[PDB]
Amino acid sequence: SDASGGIILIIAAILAMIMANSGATSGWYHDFLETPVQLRVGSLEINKNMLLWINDALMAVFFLLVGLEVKRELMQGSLASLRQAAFPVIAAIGGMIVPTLLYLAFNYADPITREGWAIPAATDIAFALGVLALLGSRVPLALKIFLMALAIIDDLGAIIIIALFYTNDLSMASLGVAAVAIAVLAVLNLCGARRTGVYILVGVVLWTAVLKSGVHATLAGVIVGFFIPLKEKHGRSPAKRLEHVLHPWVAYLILPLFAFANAGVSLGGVTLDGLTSILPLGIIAGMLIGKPLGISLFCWLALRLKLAHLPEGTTYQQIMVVGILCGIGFTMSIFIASLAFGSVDPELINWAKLGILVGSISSAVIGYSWLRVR
Amino acid sequence: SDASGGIILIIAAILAMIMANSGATSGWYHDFLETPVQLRVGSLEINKNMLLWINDALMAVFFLLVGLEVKRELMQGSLASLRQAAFPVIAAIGGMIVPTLLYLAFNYADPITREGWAIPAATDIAFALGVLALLGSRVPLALKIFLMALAIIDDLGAIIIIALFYTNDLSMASLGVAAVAIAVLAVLNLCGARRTGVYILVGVVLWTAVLKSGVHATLAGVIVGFFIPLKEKHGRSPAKRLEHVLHPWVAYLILPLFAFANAGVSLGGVTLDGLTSILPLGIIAGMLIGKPLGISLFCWLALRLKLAHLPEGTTYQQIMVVGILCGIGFTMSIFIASLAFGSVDPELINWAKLGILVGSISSAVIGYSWLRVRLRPSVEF
Repeated sequence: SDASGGIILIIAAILAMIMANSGATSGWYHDFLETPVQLRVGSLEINKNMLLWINDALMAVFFLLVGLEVKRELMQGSLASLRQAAFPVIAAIGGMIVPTLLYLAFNYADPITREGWAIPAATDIAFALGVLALLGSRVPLALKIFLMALAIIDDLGAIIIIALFYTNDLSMASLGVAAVAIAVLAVLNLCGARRTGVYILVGVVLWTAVLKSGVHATLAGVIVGFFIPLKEKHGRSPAKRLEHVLHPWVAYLILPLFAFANAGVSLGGVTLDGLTSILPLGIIAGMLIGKPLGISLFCWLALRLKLAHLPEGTTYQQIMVVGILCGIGFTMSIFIASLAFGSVDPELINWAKLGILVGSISSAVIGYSWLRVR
Repeated sequence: SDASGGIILIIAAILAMIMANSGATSGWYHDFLETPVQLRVGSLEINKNMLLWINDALMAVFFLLVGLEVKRELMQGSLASLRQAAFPVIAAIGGMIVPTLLYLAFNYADPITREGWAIPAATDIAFALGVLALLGSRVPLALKIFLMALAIIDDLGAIIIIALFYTNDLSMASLGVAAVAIAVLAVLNLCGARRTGVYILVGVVLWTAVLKSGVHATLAGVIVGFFIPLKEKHGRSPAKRLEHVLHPWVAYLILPLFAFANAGVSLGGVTLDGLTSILPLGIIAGMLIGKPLGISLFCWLALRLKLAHLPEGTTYQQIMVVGILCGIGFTMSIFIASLAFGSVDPELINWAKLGILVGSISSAVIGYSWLRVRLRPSVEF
């Protein structure tokens, strides 16, 4: 059903552009998005934008799904054996190094915009598999597995690194409750409980605990995902089931809603044709050249260094085209930018949005054409 | 599994007495329970206690289940055919008039305390089916059906009436969003979507909408339940499945938690032996005498007026004892009181807590004893 998810996501995003551009609505849009939301429990005060609660919740859910999927892969999929997994793993850590270094060389010594290094290293899984299904039955399953693997390794990678990078903000209290929640998840797993709702509840406790950090509130859902039992011991599996239940939500609701909230950027406000500012052009360079070159190069080096490829997908032609398709960070990149530029500046977020819009919509159209003939 | 639900409920409530009495903890308990919680969306300012967000959530869920159940009954159970349902229904509207009138005649003309009329008219379904399950295989299923139907008709009844009674507080915006949400549930049913999470979501939107009224945020879950598709048309059913998923939660988590939060009352603070104040004794009389007499009398009158009884349960002996067992309002009576007195007084709530604690723990024990000697004994050899 990843065909309809793509079109509903693109309808949502385009509708968001229309929302944030046309004058009659583009005021309501922003006054809604930038509206202060704050909760007070006695002396406890948490305050964020509408956009920050929306983002933290939606990405919590999304990365709950990603957690489930990456576990499934790590134990029962393309990421289980050290043999099969080598090719996507190498293709990923090479598909992040090149985009980052091509954006950092393009962003030499700017302590503000340095921090957005993990922006080109994103890949909107939904939009990648969204354009990949537009080709239809001509598309092999090794390809869809490979791409859906790359997206996750890279995105979870970026989230993890950025999580380890900004720690200056988390209180000892929140860290304590976080630790005890994660502990409860662990003990609950090793004592083996089928009932998945409990894992979700404890999970929400963890989320609430680490709420003052978008990357940690996101990483919460991943922790929860990792800690839901997989084994078919029950006769049925709870993680597989929950993933199955999630997939249509996060595809028809969560992602299109996030896109509707975070992909809107004003062009009717300002569109200076000089998209050469180090964020737009550094990002575009990091995505349109960084992704395919990284993937392809590290795949040459992969093949040389004894490590073979994923069966019946032409390694020279199709793999590199997928490498281009990874150059559409669309939604995921928007989030990363909304993590690296949310606290620093309202206008760096928008030029990043523009830069990744250009870098995404182009690489999806460009990547499409080189693939419709293969 | 209502045998372990009962004991976990009583362990919860007893632990709540312990919590609310011993000096070393009963302060933390109250500063936790009365802690202000408020949410601000630009100009939107919504504030309650800990206890009110807790109560509204828990009762929303509980009555989501109750809604599902009362629907299933209303179309496929003992409330479906106008024939069968006659006996429980008649047994109910009398088991509510008598408690109320026994409490209002005992609370004549005190505008503060009048409003707590529907307090004896409650029955803690979990506690009743809890004590009833202590008697074991001696207990016929017609009896548990009967009681679980009585509790529901009386409680949903009181919640409906009380919902109609206080309307003064609802802003027009909240009612607008409410109505449009309800309408979404309707159209969603009539276009038939098996996916049940959607109904739940729109339900939450409705809940948030009417949140400034515990009775309406409670009745919201009942609306949601009433609007989830029932037919086995899918091959499977969404309502039955959901209800089945709820049954453990609402019995192991929701109810015991609610008890732990709302059943705690101080005795080591004050226990003036004169529980003769019109609330304690009014409620006591409304539950201990109002419930059994109402049920039994309306059942005499039911049997006379052509309307028979539910099969193989001794209508004279057991029905009336179930009538007493309806007289344990514990958890539900606490909620109704916490609705009728919360805004007006924090100490009328506590004397109601006392009065219904007395009225409950007495009729539970009294009702037990007249029932252990009306069941036929499972012999062993």
